[PDB]
Amino acid sequence: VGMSLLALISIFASCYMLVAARSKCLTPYALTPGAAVPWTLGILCCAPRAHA
Amino acid sequence: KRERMCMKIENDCIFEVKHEGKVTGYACLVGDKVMKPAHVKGVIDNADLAKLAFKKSSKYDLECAQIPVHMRSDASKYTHEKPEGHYNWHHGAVQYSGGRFTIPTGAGKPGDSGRPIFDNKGRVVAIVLGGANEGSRTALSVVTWNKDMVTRVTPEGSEEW
Amino acid sequence: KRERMCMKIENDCIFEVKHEGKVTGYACLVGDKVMKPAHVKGVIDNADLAKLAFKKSSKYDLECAQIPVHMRSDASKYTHEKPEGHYNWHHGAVQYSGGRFTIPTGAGKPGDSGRPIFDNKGRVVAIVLGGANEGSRTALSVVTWNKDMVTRVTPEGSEEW
Amino acid sequence: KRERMCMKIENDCIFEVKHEGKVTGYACLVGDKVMKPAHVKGVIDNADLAKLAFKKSSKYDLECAQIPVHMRSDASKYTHEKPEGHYNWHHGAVQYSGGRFTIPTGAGKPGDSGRPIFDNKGRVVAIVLGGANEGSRTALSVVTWNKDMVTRVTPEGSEEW
Amino acid sequence: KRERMCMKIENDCIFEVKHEGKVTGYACLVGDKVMKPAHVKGVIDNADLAKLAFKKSSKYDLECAQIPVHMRSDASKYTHEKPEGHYNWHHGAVQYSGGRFTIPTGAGKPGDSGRPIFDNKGRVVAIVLGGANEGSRTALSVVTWNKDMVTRVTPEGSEEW
Amino acid sequence: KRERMCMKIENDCIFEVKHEGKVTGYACLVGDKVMKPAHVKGVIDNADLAKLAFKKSSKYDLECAQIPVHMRSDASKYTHEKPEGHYNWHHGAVQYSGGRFTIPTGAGKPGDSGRPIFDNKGRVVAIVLGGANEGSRTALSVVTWNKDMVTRVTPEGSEEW
Amino acid sequence: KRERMCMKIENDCIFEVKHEGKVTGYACLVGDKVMKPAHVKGVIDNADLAKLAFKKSSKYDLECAQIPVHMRSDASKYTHEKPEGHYNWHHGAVQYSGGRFTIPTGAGKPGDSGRPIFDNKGRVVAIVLGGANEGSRTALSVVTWNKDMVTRVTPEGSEEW
Repeated sequence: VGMSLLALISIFASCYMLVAARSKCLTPYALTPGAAVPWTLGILCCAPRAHA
Repeated sequence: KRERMCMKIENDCIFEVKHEGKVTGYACLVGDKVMKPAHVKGVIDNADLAKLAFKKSSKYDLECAQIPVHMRSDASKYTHEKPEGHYNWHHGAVQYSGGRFTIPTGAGKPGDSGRPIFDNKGRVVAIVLGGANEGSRTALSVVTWNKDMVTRVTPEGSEEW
Repeated sequence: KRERMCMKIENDCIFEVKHEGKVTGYACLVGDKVMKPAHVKGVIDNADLAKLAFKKSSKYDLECAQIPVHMRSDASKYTHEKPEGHYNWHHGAVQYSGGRFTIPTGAGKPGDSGRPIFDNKGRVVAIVLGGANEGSRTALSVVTWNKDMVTRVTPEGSEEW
Repeated sequence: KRERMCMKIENDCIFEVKHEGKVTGYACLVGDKVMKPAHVKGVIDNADLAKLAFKKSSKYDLECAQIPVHMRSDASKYTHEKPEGHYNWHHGAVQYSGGRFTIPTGAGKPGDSGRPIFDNKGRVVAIVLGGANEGSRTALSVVTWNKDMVTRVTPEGSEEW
Repeated sequence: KRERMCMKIENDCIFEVKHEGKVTGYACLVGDKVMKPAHVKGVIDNADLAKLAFKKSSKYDLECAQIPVHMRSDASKYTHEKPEGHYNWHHGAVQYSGGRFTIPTGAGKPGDSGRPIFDNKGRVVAIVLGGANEGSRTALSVVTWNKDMVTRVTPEGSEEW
Repeated sequence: KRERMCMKIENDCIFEVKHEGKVTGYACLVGDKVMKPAHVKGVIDNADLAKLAFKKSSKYDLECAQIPVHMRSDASKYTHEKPEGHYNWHHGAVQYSGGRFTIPTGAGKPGDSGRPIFDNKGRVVAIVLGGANEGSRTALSVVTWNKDMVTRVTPEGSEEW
Repeated sequence: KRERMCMKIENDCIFEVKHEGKVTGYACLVGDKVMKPAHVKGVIDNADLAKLAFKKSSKYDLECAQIPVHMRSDASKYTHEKPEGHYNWHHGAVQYSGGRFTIPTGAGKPGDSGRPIFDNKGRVVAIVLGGANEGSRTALSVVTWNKDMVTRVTPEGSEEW
């Protein structure tokens, strides 16, 4: 139980930190009337699938 | 002409924010996105505009939203070009020198944050955040725009109005 | 002058498309290709045009075909520059601002799709597909051309005509 | 015109330095940095300036400090351009020839070190450190700015005023 | 003139109290305290004044509160001395004789509690609570200011307004 | 007339007090005692007054000293009567209402502490310590004389100038 | 004339109803009973009316309540005879033709349910409920009165306003 609990904590921390890095990289493009830069769009998926 | 047209823009494109019945800040409609400084807290004085979900950026002190379709046409128009010269503001004229915005009078007040600086043709260039009392003058901590990136300029000693 | 040339070129380069006997769409002739929106249903009001093989595309919503030789003299002229300014339309003048086409009236109606948008000089730029209820205006969802690529621009909330 | 603007700018951008009660030099507010020659001894005639911590450099004969926030509005504007021609000075007109600044008269006297040399438009280009008795003229040993670096010019025979 | 200052002070220092959507009382500002009659029930129509802590007294039929900092400049001024003569009122003129306030008009109606009776200089002297109709005159049951004590006078037959 | 006499008395009976060479307070001569607010620190600009021993009280926030004999002709006249009305101050007129000193202007700035408030005949009544922003007016936290006692009145929310 | 006392009776006998703060319907004071359409939702802008208990009937699409005693003088007068001809209404003149009430123009818009129909003398004849696009005109689905029983007439294809 201890090992399983620690593994789950570690995997959740890694996933949350990945999503946070995504958001902090892609947030400045929500503050300009600018494009999404398809190169970065492909690697870092965004909630807008088609619009903007 | 210019003053009247800018006042028309402001009436159709600026909304107050209420907190505890007192005015706190203003939100402007630029391009296609509702703009509002993050440090200003309250609710936008509009039923339609309150229900929108805002995206935060505490590093840029800015909260943005995608405007709904039926206020899309009542919004100003934007640009990114900042040549040297003079520009407008709801409290007079503003001076752009050395990458800095200066107020002639020190007429800034608390609760004045978030009112845009206009261009000569009526375009929006920047969003005022705060003022640093520069002796007789007043430098502006303002949110300027690059070609595609928001950049925040903050002189020493600015206070969040 | 400009209105007269626009209406004459429309008259000789636009054909009606009717279904159950009522007019439903407008199929225009441009360059060297008969083009019409794919979402409209019916037949083109010309025996010669009705018998061609139309290439489909649902992503561009555009049906195209190669025109017969003896219709070449009544072909419009094409272009790909879109500088800021004003352009023509059967229902008035259309505004270009930030890559969007805007109709002042908000009087675009269903069944109007397929009408070309003309340049000042008599060349075409795009073909209207639908409109979005833009407050006092309507934003045009239109199909344009880049240097060699077809592009479809559909502002959010648009409804087909 | 030019002389009145120069006098006002100097009264707002130069402070005397007195030791044993007698003045010996002038500290100028250029850009955003208090600059005074290092060789002069005494105190600045101002509490805020006199309290400040000064960064020293003996090779440039210069002390600098970053000006406080409440005086940046009273600071001259600088530049790094040196076209050939004439320039202003509190003691008259200076002649720029062969990369050197020349005094038409030999009117420099000890205790006038640290007084800036002005441009046509009111910008500051150099700072006077000393003079050399060159015939009927006087060669000025000064401190300029390049695009980013400070350089020093000291013709032989110069004396620290 | 006396009318105009009385009305101005009334407009700056009277706030309606409405319960169940209908008006029932008035709360006035005197000195640096807010008064309200206690036989009336409702909520004062102001965000600041609704949430303030109120101290009650049914023996004196009165609730009080301490007013905030920003609103102290919008309050009347008090006085305790009550010489014989005439005094003002929102509904006309009142008389003081023999330790009672008499209404010449008999104009008292339910809901009339809570307007101050003014002095000849516009100063607050008392706050009306109820009336007793004695023939042509209406004797006022009113709460007043002594030098330090608050006293209430109630003639026989008064009814709460 | 009145203001000229006030300016004369001020010139005769105010000594400025600086700390690191910057004006911070004012020490006035009343009756036969020199008094100064305590929250302001510095030295009185007088050799004779520099050596005099001050008795201090931070509860009353004030320090005084017995004046030198030869300057007893250089002092105002005091009075304890404070009738309702208007009084003089170095920046205009002040209002005495309800036991409070109100500044009509809200023009008070830091460093104004120690400036006396004059009677109509030129007598000194009280000494300004601080100001509280009471909306459009400003309440004055001030030191007044009773017949025998010295008392201090300080509105809530004031700040030490 | 007719329109003038019609509008006076309108101001005395129609109250707006709001949901989400925006109006969607109206209530009328007829005879001795308040009546409002059932399908419209909201709250009446009056405390007395809001507190009453409404008898409901979905078959007739109507709810009613007994008016307060103090409002009994502010109610229009009704009738049961429906002579052929024309009648007045808030957006012009209506005509009664063959047992059907129709508007000349089809200018009625949703949210207008509850606006009463007056007679030549001003007597109340019927209450609007919905409209049916019948060609160039629009038939009115309304609530009438017989000698004793209410009847509802609804043209096929009508939509509730």
